[PDB]
Amino acid sequence: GPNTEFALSLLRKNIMTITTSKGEFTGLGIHDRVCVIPTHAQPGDDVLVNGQKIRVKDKYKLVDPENINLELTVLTLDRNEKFRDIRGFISEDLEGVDATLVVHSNNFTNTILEVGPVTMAGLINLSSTPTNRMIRYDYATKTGQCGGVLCATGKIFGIHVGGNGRQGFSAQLKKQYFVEKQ
Repeated sequence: GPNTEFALSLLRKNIMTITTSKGEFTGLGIHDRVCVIPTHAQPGDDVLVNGQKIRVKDKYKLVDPENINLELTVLTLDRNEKFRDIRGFISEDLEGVDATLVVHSNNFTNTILEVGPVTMAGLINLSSTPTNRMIRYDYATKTGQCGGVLCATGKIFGIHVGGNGRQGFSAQLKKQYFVEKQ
């Protein structure tokens, strides 16, 4: 419904295809030149944005200080035009809300899949790999939507970093991480 139309509007606005080592996935712009992408996707210091060589200004491999994986990487890409601050559209209120997984990769060209109500996992381990601040939705997903923009109408919950089976794992993109100066 309105979530789908928002996704298309967010698409043209802050979403672009990033060619990482894992493949060409979805990159969500947060504000200015600040974008976000998963870690195991392996983004370089210079990367291809829509196939175009571009260099990364600032690269924040964002995990918990204690080596606990958030599987998230925030990067300031060197692009002239700025992304619209969808930071005030971040929904750090997650659990109980219906979320839609919007993935725009080279393969998945804007696949808007409504997944249902998202819940908070918190800190869980995945095969001995400790992950902290994961948002989890119980939905049998066909894994491969790395970078999938988990959103709803005016609500960015985070991005699907790597879900598998009935556990769609998304990272919690809370505004705290995008606070420029604290």
